[PDB]
Amino acid sequence: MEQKTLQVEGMSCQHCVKAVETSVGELDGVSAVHVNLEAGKVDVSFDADKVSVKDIADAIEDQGYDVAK
Amino acid sequence: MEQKTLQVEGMSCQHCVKAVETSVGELDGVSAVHVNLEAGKVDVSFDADKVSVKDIADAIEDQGYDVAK
Amino acid sequence: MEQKTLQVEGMSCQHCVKAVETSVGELDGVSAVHVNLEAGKVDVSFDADKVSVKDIADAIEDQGYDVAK
Ligand SMILES: [Cu+]
Ligand SMILES: [Cu+]
Ligand SMILES: [Cu+]
Repeated sequence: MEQKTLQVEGMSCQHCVKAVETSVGELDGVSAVHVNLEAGKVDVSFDADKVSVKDIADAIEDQGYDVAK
Repeated sequence: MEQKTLQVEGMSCQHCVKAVETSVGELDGVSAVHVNLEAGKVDVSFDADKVSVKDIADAIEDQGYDVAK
Repeated sequence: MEQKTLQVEGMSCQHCVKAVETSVGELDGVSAVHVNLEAGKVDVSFDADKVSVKDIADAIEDQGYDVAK
């Protein structure tokens, strides 16, 4: 169970950020996630054996935002 | 039939504000509502016998914004 | 096949702009469109015989943004 601060560009709407939190949440592995709209940050916590950042990032880019690598 | 200027924080998108206007609109009581994205204001008008601010606020917070009390 | 820079006000969310690109895209005539969120611009390219700016604008205003005439 790790905790990471993904750097995210492009998030600007409090309503739409709700969907970020929701899709990264529906990922097995994901024990929690909280989107910090103003820091462009998606601090996440999870089971590193059950999901990867790659998916998580992938689930973040499918909303259309940019995950810094 | 009253007219109130709800103070709202978090609204930033012209497209998403459309949904605010729409859900507070579908509330029985609600004779009209207009969202002022730049003043963070949801001036509403309604039948005070047929719906409360509480719901209205509630319908605004379900979009994810913050109704000042 | 023309290429136009529609001036657009109101676009602010990278996620929601995705829907702009998508609906103007589903228009017969439309060979491409790219939304420039920061310039408030919707540079489009199309077959002038198969769709008009009017629709395109119309498809942009249905998202709730303002097409400068
Ligand atoms: Cu939004
Ligand atoms: Cu939006
Ligand atoms: Cu959005």
